[PDB]
Amino acid sequence: VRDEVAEKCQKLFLDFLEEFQSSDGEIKYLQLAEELIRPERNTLVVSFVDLEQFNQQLSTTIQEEFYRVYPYLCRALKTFVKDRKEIPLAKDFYVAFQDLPTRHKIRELTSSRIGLLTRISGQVVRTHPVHPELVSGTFLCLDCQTVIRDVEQQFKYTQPNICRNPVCANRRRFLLDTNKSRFVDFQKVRIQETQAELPRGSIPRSLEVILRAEAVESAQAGDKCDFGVDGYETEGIRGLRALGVRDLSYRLVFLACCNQMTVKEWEKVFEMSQDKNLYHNLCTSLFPTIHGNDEVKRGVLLMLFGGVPKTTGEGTSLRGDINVCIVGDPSTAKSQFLKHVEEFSPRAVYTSGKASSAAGLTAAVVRDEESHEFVIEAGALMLADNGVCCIDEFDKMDVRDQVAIHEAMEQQTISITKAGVKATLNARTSILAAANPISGHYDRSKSLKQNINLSAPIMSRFDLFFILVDECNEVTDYAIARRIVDLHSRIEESIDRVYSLDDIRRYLLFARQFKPKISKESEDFIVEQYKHLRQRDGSGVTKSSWRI
Amino acid sequence: RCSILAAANPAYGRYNPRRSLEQNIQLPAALLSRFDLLWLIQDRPDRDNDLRLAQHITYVHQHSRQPPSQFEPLDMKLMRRYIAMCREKQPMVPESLADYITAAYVEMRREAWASKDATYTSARTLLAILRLSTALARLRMVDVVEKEDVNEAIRLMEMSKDSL
Amino acid sequence: FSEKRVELLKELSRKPDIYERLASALAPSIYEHEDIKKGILLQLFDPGTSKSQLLQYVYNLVPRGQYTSGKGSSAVGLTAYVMKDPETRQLVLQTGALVLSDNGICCIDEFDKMNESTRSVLHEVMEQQTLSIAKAGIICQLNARTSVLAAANHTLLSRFDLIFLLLDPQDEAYDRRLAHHLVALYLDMAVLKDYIAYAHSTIMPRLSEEASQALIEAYVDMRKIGSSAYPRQLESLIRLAEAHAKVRLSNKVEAIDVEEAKRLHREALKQSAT
Repeated sequence: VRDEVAEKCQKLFLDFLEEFQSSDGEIKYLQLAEELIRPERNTLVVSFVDLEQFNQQLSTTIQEEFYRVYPYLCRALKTFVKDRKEIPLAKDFYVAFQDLPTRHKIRELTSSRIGLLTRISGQVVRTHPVHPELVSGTFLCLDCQTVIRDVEQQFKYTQPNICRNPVCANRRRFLLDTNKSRFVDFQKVRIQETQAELPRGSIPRSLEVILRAEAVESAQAGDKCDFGVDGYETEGIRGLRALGVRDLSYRLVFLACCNQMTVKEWEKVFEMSQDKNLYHNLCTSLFPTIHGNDEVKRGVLLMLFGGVPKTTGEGTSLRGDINVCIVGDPSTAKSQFLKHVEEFSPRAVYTSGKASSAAGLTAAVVRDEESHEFVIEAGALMLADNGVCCIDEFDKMDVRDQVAIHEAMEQQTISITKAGVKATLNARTSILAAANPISGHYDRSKSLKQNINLSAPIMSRFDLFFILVDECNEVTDYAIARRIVDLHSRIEESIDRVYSLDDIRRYLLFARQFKPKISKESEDFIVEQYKHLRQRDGSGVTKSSWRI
Repeated sequence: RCSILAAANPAYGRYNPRRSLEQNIQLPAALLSRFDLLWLIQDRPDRDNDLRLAQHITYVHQHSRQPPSQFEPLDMKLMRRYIAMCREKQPMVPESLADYITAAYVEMRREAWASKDATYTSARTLLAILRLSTALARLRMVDVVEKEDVNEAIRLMEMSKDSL
Repeated sequence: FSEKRVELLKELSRKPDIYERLASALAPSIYEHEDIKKGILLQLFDPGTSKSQLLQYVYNLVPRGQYTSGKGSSAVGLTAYVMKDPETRQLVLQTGALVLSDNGICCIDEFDKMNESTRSVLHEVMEQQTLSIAKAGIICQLNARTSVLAAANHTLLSRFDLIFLLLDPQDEAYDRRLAHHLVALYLDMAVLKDYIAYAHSTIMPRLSEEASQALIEAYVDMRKIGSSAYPRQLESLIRLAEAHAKVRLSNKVEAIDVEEAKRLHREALKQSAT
């Protein structure tokens, strides 16, 4: 008995358009109408606490019958105007509810659970262009029968088998119901499960998620949203077709839509934040395998800290990423073990250098009726969003890597363009790289040309530079190996873990809406002093890179 | 469990005396090295031998005396059957004969390696030597003293040796 | 059964020549220059010169494994082997041999015979200590805690774990023993069946204190070069040390039978200078 529930849900939603809170009247309704119509943004939300207090069974009815409430809420909701005047002006739009408080893991979302909803969580993989593919319509000739208001619905073609006209293949026909049709869109997005919530050997299963036009690019792609009879014919008439069953029936079909608790957290975290000189503690703990080079380890440690200024005065895009150049080994017994240290950090994605399948940069049409080998994803940086970028085999920048990396460095996005695709992104994360020379730093007597063994357009944009001269000093090398073996002596020497050091990072999360408004008097004093810094460089100090 | 017989065409030209292997033939020698026996025939301008063929080519299907050594013509079916009874005998090879041949192998290795020419041998020769006695020692049904097999086994290698 | 295995270990105590007997009884089909046998032992717990046949021993003992080679096996043979099922018309995420090679011994032949364009996949694995998955939609890493053994001939020579050179001793008498060995040959079953499984069940080595300073003695002699400790072989050296713990049931490792591995690397290292 769908009719009574279909009517009463619409009734209990429509009478709810006026709030008892926020004064009284249509002021809030007017604000909602203004926010909906004038910018055409189509964003609305309903408080679930009030919904449950009014009729908690309502959330259950929608939960168990989204498939039933979608089509009726499509048309009847249009009645927010309460006037026939504005109903022809708007053609179509969609709004929904947000902040659903109950979620399930994607992998466990079994077909036995059709009708629920979950958060759109993961990374976009294998993006798809927008098309208004077949939704509903009719193939039959108008002279034989008229168009019916109940046909197809799903991707299957016409169900009725009356007027056996098109059964013969010796006839071409093109009468398309282009005047009256519901053609909009549906797109496949291969959302991948969150790796952090996933164990080591995962191989996630990507669902078949369908996103509406309003859902198209409504957020940053690749990220989580974290804010009688005739003819004497008897029964038994055969003639079924099996061509339309193996396509959709074999996949998952659903639709998608886009306080003491704070105080308790504030108490424990903020007080322990008051501890001074925590960074000094990190150097020994976070870098167990370093001897000397206190300035070298310092730059990396500071690189961990974030904070990038945005554009609020409507000016130019300030670059806020960090590009550090380290002078080190002659590329023999690589100190690249320091990369492994970077692995000890949560809430980040670990780039595996550059030796990979490299699905990007050779993107092609992804509609070969089942799939395409290459996907639309420049994971070379995109995957590294909101984490750390680690590039190994940096000597692999001959042709293909050179073009990609500079463009990413320059614009902080990738503009892949294959005559069918063109878009820009925002990849806000650090880039950590180190390049080794052929055999060492010897420009004192040898020409710098062809010596430094780097590429100009990439080395130039690097933020930091260092001078590291290695000498055969037996005094310090002797005790180097003592610390190395210490890593295996956890039994008698281990640093006790009293508190998590990761809380500091979540402090910067709130920093985005807060304004620091650093005083100008403290700022310029360094700037004026910086003049002396550049002048002494040209007086004959040892040269390593003419950037300054 | 069969026996693999291979015939190799020469690659777009005849063997080059000036060019040694691993340069004139593009396929790696290691792949061919796995083969136990390699045979190639160079068509030398030996005019005396060439004289024989023209006379020899006529005789086939020219007369009924095909086994010229006064062999009775016999039934063609029986020729195969004579072979079968020989296989059913199942004779025994001598085990002590191995040690005597072993002493011979010591000299054979040194001279083969010291040449440092295109032809070369290795431990794979050991397989061939034991395999040689398989047909040679069964034929001689003496079971008292075995001496000639050592030279007979060698003589098979001598033709294989320096075959180029 | 239980008491019978115990008497086996105690019996060796009376014999004073057990030092050479244990090595000589295990894998006797392996040729001279038994420094390889020690390397095989560590792994266990003219090409094809007893080398292709060498792969048979591992393959027979552990059935889980695959053979692969260069110029003869494509990239799909190890990974990215995605294909459709012809009966059901649906894509399959096939994997390959390297992926399933974790927790096992890896058998790769003709390691240097790979082209410079290829061989990319192993290069990360040997330098990332894991096996990463490069697929359509899925990028992840499968643990690759195994070792690589072979023999072969831009500053990337460091990738190889081990490099060996085979020299001709110009000795025929070495060959003689193998020749007699085949004719001459023509309790061990119980060792292979239960001893291997039972020991692996709960026995777990621990790093003792006595072996700590032993590694220090390695780089001290190495200080003469360039006038060491920065090579990661030191970290590799202690990794292999766990083998000595299995032998003689001693949980401590000394300089004996450990410094010998240094000479094996020194022989291959010295020929590179002139």
